[PDB]
Amino acid sequence: QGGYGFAMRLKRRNWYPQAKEDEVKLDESDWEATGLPDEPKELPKRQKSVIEKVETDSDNNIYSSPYLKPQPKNQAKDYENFKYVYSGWFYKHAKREFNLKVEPKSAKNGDDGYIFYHGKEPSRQLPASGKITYKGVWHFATDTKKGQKFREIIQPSKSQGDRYSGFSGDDGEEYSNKNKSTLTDGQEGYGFTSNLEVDFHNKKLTGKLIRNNANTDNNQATTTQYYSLEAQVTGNRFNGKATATDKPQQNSETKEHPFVSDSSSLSGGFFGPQGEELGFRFLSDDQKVAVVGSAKTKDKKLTTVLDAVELKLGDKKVQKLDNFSNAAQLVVDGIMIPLLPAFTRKFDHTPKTYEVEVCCSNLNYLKYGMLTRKNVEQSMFLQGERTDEKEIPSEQNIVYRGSWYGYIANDKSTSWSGNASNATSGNRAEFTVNFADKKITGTLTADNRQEATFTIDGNIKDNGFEGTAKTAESGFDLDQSNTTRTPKAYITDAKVQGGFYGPKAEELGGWFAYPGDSGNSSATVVFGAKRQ
Repeated sequence: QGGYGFAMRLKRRNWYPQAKEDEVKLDESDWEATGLPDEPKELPKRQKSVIEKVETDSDNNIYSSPYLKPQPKNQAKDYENFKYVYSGWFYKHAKREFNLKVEPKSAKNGDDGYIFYHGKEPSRQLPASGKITYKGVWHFATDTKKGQKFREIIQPSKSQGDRYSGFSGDDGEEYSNKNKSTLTDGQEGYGFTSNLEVDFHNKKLTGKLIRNNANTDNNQATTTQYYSLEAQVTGNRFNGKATATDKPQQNSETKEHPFVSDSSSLSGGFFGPQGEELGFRFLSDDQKVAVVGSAKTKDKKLTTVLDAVELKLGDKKVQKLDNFSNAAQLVVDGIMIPLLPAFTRKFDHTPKTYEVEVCCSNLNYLKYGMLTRKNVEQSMFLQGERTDEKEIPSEQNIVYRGSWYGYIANDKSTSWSGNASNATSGNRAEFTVNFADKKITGTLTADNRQEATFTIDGNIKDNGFEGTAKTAESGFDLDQSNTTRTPKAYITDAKVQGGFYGPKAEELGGWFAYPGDSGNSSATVVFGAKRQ
């Protein structure tokens, strides 16, 4: 799926009879994108505005989860103070609606708001191995029918579950230990919280969505687990299944809560430097419960999983784009640009005017090319999903053929820029990689030239490569028709960086910018190649 964050709208049923709404189910269709948050403690900007426009009556304050920053607690105890992700809810008590002039006669009562999670900086690298505890908080919101859930939202006074949704933050709901000041002694923390484990070695995620209990009455508990979570990590995203712990076993009985159905659409992602924070969400297949949450690591050997760079024409510093382990989706300035509906295509996307040329059609896990935005700024990009560190082959001599985008100037003279090509004469690249010897060798060759424009030599490390890039010792030469002493691009040791991409390193890609962080040569290039 991909995304910075997601939110869902509280429902409110037309409880007026005759009309007989009787049931308002949730829907995948109801998930809304949050957009990039500038400060993740703040509310989702787009949807906090939908609420302010709500109208309103009597009370007009917007209530939100404790940790948020527009005396209850909602914490996993040493998991703690997030920096990159937040999940939660916010609401205001909405005006009752009543209308006998409209068909089919409407009546509505109760809170209105959102549950949401959002995040900054989708993770670029993760740990190579080990099992790491992530602990956080979570939040739910139910459909509306005929009520009710005595077990976690107090006395259906306002008809929580019936007239409106009822949710992690209803007034309204006091069986969690959120107002108590001492820890349950069965621990975890305050409120509805989560206990996830991430197995980076096996790319597996598991854990539990518990509730820390106000008291030890009933025949329960200290802690009451409502969900187990299983997910397979795929890049910096995870996907999978949420299992409902306390299901009505005999089917000839209903439970006093809504957490009675499994979910096959748990979705989430890591955020921060090493994916040391996550954010996730699901919708149960009965379409009755919706959940979001986030998780951390405390406070008191890495592997990079993707490459996403922006090469400013013509700048010394490479920029890092955000990406969701989707090469076919380009993430710039919080906007999402699909690189699909023949070799390279060029198109205009206006969400303030983006012109992109993207290569290539013969690539699936790597995409690169030309990025120009108006309002006229020009740059290059390369995005790719790295092959797993354990999946890079060990066989000597493997050959890759592809193409490149280039820009080469002399500051005294003129400039040459070439686009990517599958033409026999057009821009073109070739590589010879030797795993085990851990070497990469290749050539970049400008359109309608014969000599190699760039020779490339570096070293394979894990799923990436790092090396040098140099023009012919006789220099590059910028406008061939000019048959005199003029130009003359001299690129010495340009720093090239790259990685291998997808299933078993079937694609590779690199970029370099010269000079990087008393000469007049300048270069900015990205290239991709596919295994032959």
